[PDB]
Amino acid sequence: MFFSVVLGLLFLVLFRSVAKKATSGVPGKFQTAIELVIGFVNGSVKDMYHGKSKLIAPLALTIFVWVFLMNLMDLLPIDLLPRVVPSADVNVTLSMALGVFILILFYSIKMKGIGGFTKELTLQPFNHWAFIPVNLILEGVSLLSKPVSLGLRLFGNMYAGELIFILIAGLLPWWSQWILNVPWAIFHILIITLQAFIFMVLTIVYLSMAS
Amino acid sequence: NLNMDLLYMAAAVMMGLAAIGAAIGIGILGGKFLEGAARQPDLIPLLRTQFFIVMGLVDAIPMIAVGLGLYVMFA
Amino acid sequence: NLNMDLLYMAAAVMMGLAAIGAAIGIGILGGKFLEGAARQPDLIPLLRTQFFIVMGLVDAIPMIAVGLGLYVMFA
Amino acid sequence: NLNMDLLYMAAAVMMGLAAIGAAIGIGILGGKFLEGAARQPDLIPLLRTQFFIVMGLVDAIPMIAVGLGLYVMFA
Amino acid sequence: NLNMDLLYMAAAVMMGLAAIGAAIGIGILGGKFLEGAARQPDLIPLLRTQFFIVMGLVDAIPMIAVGLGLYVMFA
Amino acid sequence: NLNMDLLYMAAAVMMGLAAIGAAIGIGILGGKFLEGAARQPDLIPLLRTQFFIVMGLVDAIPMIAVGLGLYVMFA
Amino acid sequence: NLNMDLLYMAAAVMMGLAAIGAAIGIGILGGKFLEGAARQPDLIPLLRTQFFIVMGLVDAIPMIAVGLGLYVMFA
Amino acid sequence: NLNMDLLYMAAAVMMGLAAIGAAIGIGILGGKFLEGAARQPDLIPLLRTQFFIVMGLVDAIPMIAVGLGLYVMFA
Amino acid sequence: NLNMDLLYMAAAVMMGLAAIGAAIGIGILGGKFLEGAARQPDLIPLLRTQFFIVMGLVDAIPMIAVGLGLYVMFA
Amino acid sequence: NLNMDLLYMAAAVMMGLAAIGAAIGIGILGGKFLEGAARQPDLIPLLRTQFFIVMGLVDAIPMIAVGLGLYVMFA
Amino acid sequence: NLNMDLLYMAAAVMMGLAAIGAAIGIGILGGKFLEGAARQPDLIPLLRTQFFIVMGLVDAIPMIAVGLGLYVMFA
Amino acid sequence: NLNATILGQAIAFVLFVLFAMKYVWPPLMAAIEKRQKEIADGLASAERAHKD
Amino acid sequence: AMTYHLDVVSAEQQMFSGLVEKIQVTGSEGELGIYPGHAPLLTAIKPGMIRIVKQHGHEEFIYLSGGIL
Repeated sequence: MFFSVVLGLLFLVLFRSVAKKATSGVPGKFQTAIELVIGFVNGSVKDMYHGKSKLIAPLALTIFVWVFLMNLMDLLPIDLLPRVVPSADVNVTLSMALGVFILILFYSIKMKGIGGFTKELTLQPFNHWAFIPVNLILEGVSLLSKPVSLGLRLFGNMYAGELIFILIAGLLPWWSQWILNVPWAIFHILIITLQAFIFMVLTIVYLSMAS
Repeated sequence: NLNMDLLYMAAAVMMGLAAIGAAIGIGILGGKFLEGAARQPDLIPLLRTQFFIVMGLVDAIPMIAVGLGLYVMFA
Repeated sequence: NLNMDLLYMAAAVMMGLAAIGAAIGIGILGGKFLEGAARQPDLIPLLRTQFFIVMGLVDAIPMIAVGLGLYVMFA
Repeated sequence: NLNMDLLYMAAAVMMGLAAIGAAIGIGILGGKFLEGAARQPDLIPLLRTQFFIVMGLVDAIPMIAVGLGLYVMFA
Repeated sequence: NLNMDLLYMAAAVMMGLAAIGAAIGIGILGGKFLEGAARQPDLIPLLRTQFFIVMGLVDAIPMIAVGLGLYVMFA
Repeated sequence: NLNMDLLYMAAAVMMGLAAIGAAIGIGILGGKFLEGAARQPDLIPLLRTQFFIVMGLVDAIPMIAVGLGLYVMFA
Repeated sequence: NLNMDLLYMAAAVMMGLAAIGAAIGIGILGGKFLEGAARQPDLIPLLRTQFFIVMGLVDAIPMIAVGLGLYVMFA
Repeated sequence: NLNMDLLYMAAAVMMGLAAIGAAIGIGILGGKFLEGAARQPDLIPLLRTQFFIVMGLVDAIPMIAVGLGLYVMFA
Repeated sequence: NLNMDLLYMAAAVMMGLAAIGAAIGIGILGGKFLEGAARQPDLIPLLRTQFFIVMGLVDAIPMIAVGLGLYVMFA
Repeated sequence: NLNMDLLYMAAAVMMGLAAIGAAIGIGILGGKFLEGAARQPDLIPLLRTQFFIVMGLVDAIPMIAVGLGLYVMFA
Repeated sequence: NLNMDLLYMAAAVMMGLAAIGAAIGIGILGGKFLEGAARQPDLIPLLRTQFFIVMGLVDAIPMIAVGLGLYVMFA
Repeated sequence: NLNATILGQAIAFVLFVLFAMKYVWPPLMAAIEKRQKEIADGLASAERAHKD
Repeated sequence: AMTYHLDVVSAEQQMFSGLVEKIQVTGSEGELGIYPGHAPLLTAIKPGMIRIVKQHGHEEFIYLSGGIL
C-alpha cells in the first residue's frame, strides 16, 4: 500500500524523530543559544501552564512540546523545495493521531478527574435547569463530537492547506508565483503549528475549567 | 446531468454567502480587542484569550458552510 | 432527478446564508465582552457567563439553518 | 415532481435567510446587556429581565421563518 | 402544478427574508432600552412604554411578510 | 399558468425583502428616541413627535412594497 | 406569456429590495435629528429643515425603484 | 420573447437593489451634518456645502444603476 | 437568443448590486469629514484632501462593476 | 450557447456583488483616518501609512472577484 | 453542457458574494487600529501585531470562498 | 493507510512521548533546570548578603 | 435612604455629609440619582435643588449652584 502504507511509514518516522531528538539533544548541549530557546519553550510553557497549570503539567507539558516538534514535520514537506505518498495519508495519519487522541483526551480528563466520574452526572440539575433533556443532551453530544470536530477540523485543515499550496506551486511553469505563495503559506504554516499548541492548551485549560 | 449541475450551483451558494458572516465577525472581535487594549493597556492578557475564543466560535459558523460546500462538491 | 437537484440547491441556500447571522452575532457579543471588561475589569466574572449564554442563543439560530440543510442533504 | 422540488427549494429559502435576523438581533441585545452592566453594575437585576424579554421577541421572528420551513418540508 | 410550485417558492421567499428586519429591529430597540436604563436608572418607567410601542411597530413589518406567506400557503 | 406562477413568485419577492428596511428603520428611530430621552429627560415632548413623523415615513417605504405585493396577488 | 411573467417578476424585484435603502435611510436621519436635539435643544429650528431635505433625498431613491416597478406593472 | 423577458427581469434587478446604497448613503451624510451642527452650531456654513457634495456623489452611484435600468427598458 | 438574454440579465446583476457598496462608502467618508471638521475646525485643509482620495478609491470599486455591466451590454 | 450564457451571467454575479465589500471597506478606513487625525492631528504621519496598507488589503478582496469575472468573460 | 454552465455560474456565486465579508472585515480592523493609535499613540507596537493577526483571519474566510471558486473553474 | 498505516504513524507519536518523559524529561527537564537553579542561586545569595 | 460614604462638601463648607442611599439630582448632561451598587464615575451637574433620600428616610431638595460631584 505505497500511497497508503508508505504514508503511515512517513508520519511514523517523523514521530520517532521527535522522540529521539528529545532525549538526545536534551542530555546535551543544549547549549546556551540552545539553552535560551529551551527556556522559551519550557518557561513560556509554564506561563501557559498557569491557566490549566498543575493537573496535566507533566502530562500536557511534555505533550504540547512534543506537539510543536511533531507538528514541524509538515513544515518539512513544505520546506522540501522551499512527490507525495508519504505526506497525504501521513497527514491524514497525523490528523488521526491528534484528533483520535483528542476524543481519547475527553476521556483522559474524565477518569483523570471528575470530570468523568462526575461527567456521567453531566445531566444533573443542569439537565434540569434547563429542565429539558434535549438541551443538555444535544449540548453534551455536541461537546464530545465538537471536541473531535474542532481538533480534527484543524488538523485536516492544516494538512489540506499543505496539499493545496503544494499544488499551486508545483503545477505552474512560472516560479515567482509559486514562491510568493509558498513564502506566505510558510508564515501561515508556522502560525498554524503554534496555533495547534495553543489549541491543545485551549482544550486543556478547558479540561481544568471544564465542568 | 441535472443533479450534477445542482451540486455545483449549491456548492457555490453555501460556500460563499454564509462565510461573509465570519469575515465580518472575526474582524468585529479584533476591532474590540484593539480598541479595548488601546483604552486600557493593562487588560491585554485578560482579553486576548477572550478574543481567540470568540474568533474560533465565529469561524466555526463558516466552517459549517464550507463543510456543506465540500459535501456537495465531493460527497 | 428534479427533486434531487432541488434538494442539493435547497441545502446550499439554507446552510450558508442564514449562518452569516451568527457569524456576525457571536462576534458582536464577544466584542461587547472585550469592551466591557476593558472599561471595567472587576466586572469580568459577572459578564463572562452572560457572554456564553448569549453566544449559545445566537449560535442556535444557524444550528436551525444547518438542521434544515442536513435534512435536505440526508433525510 | 415540480411541486415537490419547489417545496424543498422554498424550505431552504425561508429557513436560512430570515433566521440571520435573530442571529444578529439576539447578539445585539446581549451586547447591550454586557455594556450596560459593565458601565453600571448595580443595574444588573433591573436589565437582565429586559434582555430575556427582548431575546425571546427577536427569536420569535426566526421561529416564524422556521415554522414556514417545516410546513414546506412536512405539511 | 406550476402555479402550486410557485406558491410554495413564493411563501418561502416572503416569509423568511423580510422577517430578518424585525429580528434585528426588535433587538435594536431593546438594546437602546437596556443602555438608556443603565446610563440613567430613574428614566425606566418613561422609556419602557416607548420600547413596547417601538417593538410592536417593528414587529408589524414582518407580520405583513408572514401575512403574504400565509396567503400564498393557504389562500 | 406561467403568468399566474410569476404573480405568486413576484408577490413573495416584493412583499418580504423590502419590508426588512422599515423593520430595521422603525427600530433605529425608537432607539434614538430612547437614548435621547435617557440622556436628557426634559426633551421628551419635543422629540416624541419627531419619532412618530420619522416612524411613519420609514413605514411608508414598506407600505409601497406591500402595495405592489397586493397588486400582484389580487389585481 | 413569457414576457408577461418576466414583467411581474421584475416588478417584484425592483419594487421591494431597493426601497429597503430608504426605509433604513429615512430612519437614520430621524435618529440623527432626535439625538442632535436631545444633546442641544436650542439647535431644533436649524436642524429640522436639514432633516426634511435629507429625508426627501433618501426617499427619492426608492421612488425611482417604485417608478420602474410601476412601469413594469402598467407600462 | 426570451430576450424581451430577460430585459424586463434585468431592469428590475439593476434598478432596485443598487439604489438601496444611496438610500442609505444620502441618509448617512445628513445624519453626520445634523450631529455635527448640533455639537458645534458655528460650523454650519462650513459643513453644509460638504454635505451637498457628498450627497450628490452618493446619489450618482444609483443614477448609474437607474441608467442601466432605463437602457434595459427602453434602449 | 439565450446568450443575448444572459447578457441582459448579467448586465443588471453586475451593474446594480455592487454599486451599492460605494453609494454607502462615499457617504461613510463624507460623514467622517463632516464629523471631524465639526469636532476640530482647524483640521479642515488637512482632512479634505484625504476625503477626496478616499471617495475616489471607494468610487473605483463600482466603476469596476459598471465596466463589467457595459461590457455585457455593448461588447 | 448554454455554456456561453452561463459565462456571461457568472461574470455579472462575481464582478458586482463581492466588490461592494471594498466599496464599503475602503471608505470605513478613510473615515477612521479622518476621525483619528481630527481628534489628534500630531498622529497624521503615523496613521496615514496604516490607512494605505489597510485600503490595499481591502481592495485586494474585490480584485479577486474582478479576476474571476475577467476569467469568465475572456478565459 | 448543463454541468459546465453550472460550474461557471457556481464559480461566480461563490467567488464574489462571500469575499465581501473580508472586504468589510479587513477594513473594520484597520479602522480599529487607526482609532486606537489616535487615542493612545504609545500602544502602537502592542496593537499592530493584533491588527495583522486579525486581518489574516478575516482574509482566510474569502480565501475559502476563492478556493471553492477555483475548484469550480479549474478542478 | 488504506488500512493500518495511519495506525503505525499514530503509535509512533504515543511512544515518542513516553520516550521523552522516561529519557528526555530526565535528560531534558534536569539538564535545563541548571540555569534556573543557577541564576536563582546567584541572585538569592546576592540579596541575602546585601540585606544582612 | 443613606448610602455608605457620602458627603456634600466644599473646603469652605461641607454642605451635607454621611451616607445618602438615594439622591435625586439632575446631572449637567443627564438624569442623576443615587442608589447603591453603581460603578465609580465623575460628573458635574447644573444648579438646582437636589432631593435626596438620606438616613432613616430623610429626604430633602438641596439647591445646587451646580458643580463637579
